[PDB]
Amino acid sequence: SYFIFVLGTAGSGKTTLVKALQDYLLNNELDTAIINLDPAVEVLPYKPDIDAREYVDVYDVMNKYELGPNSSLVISVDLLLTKAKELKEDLNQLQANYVLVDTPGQIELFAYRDTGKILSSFISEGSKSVSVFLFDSYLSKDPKSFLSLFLLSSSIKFRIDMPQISVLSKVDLLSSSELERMRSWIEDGSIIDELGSIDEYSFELVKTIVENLESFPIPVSSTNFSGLDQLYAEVQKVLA
Amino acid sequence: PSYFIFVLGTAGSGKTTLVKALQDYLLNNELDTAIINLDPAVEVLPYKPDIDAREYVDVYDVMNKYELGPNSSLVISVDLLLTKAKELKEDLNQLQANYVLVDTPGQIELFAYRDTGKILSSFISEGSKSVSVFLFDSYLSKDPKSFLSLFLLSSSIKFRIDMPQISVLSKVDLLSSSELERMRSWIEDGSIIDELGSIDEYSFELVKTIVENLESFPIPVSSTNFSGLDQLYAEVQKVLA
Ligand SMILES: Nc1nc2c(ncn2[C@@H]2O[C@H](COP(=O)(O)OP(=O)(O)O)[C@@H](O)[C@H]2O)c(=O)[nH]1
Ligand SMILES: Nc1nc2c(ncn2[C@@H]2O[C@H](COP(=O)(O)OP(=O)(O)O)[C@@H](O)[C@H]2O)c(=O)[nH]1
Ligand SMILES: [Mg+2]
Ligand SMILES: [Mg+2]
Repeated sequence: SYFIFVLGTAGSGKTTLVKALQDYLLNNELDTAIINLDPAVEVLPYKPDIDAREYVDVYDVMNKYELGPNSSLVISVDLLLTKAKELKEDLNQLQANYVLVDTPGQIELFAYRDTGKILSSFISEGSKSVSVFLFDSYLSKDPKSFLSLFLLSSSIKFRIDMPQISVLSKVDLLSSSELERMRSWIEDGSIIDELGSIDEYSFELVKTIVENLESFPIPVSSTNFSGLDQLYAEVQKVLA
Repeated sequence: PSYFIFVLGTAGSGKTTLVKALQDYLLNNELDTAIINLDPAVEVLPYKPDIDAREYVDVYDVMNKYELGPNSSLVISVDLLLTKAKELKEDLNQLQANYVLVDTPGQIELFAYRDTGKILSSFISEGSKSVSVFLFDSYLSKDPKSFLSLFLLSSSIKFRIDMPQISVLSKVDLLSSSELERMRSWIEDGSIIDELGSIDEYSFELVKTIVENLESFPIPVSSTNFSGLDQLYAEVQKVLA
């Protein structure tokens, strides 16, 4: 069994990539299941084999405790730890070599809460796991926001202790010219010239990123169905 | 002379409680401070806000008007504050205070990594100096790897919210004196390198850059013990000068 964890900011394309990656993998004759760990997602574009909404009803939490949407979201994600026993039980009943794991919409509720570390380590126990972090192309158009995503993706890795592949998601929102500037920003280091006013600390952080980064984030577009061959190949290399 | 203090941090790291404690410290020193709450989904507030986002955007109205769930409604509700920005500054100018405490939404992601955050933060503090305060949750900081993840997160937020940022170690009453001293030596002396296990070269070079270039340890503050607020305000003043 192989576990692929899809991470990223809200609306960065996690859920859509899970459906698009599943279609690519099933088209290439690999049986993949999907676990949805978002107990508050309204509409899913795929058929999840395990649905967190079947374990924790965020609407039940709202009125049982008389809390608002924000508190209920935090409480609902935390309740997944109490339902982890059933989660791993339903894992063994699925027989697939690859398992895609869709995470809650807000990565903060997953990575920076103990539920994230425990659940991800508990369900991938005895299996190989890899995480995929989505760089929102819309956020990456600005060089400072682009660099903030690199620091964010590095932060998540320190919380979720598993290898992480970087993906530039929703890349169809970019022109060929926009990608070339973003590519040269990191591959050459020209983002230094277009960085505005920085403190020495943050400037030293950017220096470390550009000079020590091994590869650019994989440009993927779930709607154009592009980059999934590169993403799958990078997943394979990590899993070896 | 109006000063805006934006309080940031992970969910449950103590932003709202610190806003009350900071207001209490400033009022004890006879400094007229107002509070803006920008969280449209908070149930109970421990302070009395001069501007409340819940009076401009009703998150429950958004839920059934749009027929969406809590997650989507939260995102839309935070975004709707931009439609109410005209009214927002109108009620702000009615305040004459030297310090304006800004309480942000519970999830820092909904604020920092959404375009609403910078626009709101830049719009209401127009014509004034602003400083940001990022809360390091002490409970998360007990683990050396999670501690470092907070340093990378706080640095990421600074690249999104373009204003000076003061780092605070919040909820420090959850730590023993020994735990706090170990966390200080972890970063100030670099001994955290030894307590990192085996990590990739990229992450290791990032840790090195943090330890060797960090200017100061985060200010240990405890809102429940009402400690460290003298250090925070002094650092706020030094930045605002
Ligand atoms: N252009 C483009 N839009 C996308 C892509 N993937 C997702 N989206 C859109 O982005 C919005 C949010 O995506 P979603 O899958 O919900 O991201 P999530 O919240 O992280 O799970 C949806 O309305 C999608 O239509 C993509 O590859 N390209
Ligand atoms: N022990 C301790 N608990 C705190 C402190 N500040 C806040 N809390 C608790 O942390 C929880 C979340 O605090 P809150 O201010 O709402 O966090 P926020 O989401 O960032 O606004 C609350 O239950 C508080 O009681 C503190 O200084 N010490
Ligand atoms: Mg989703
Ligand atoms: Mg709060």
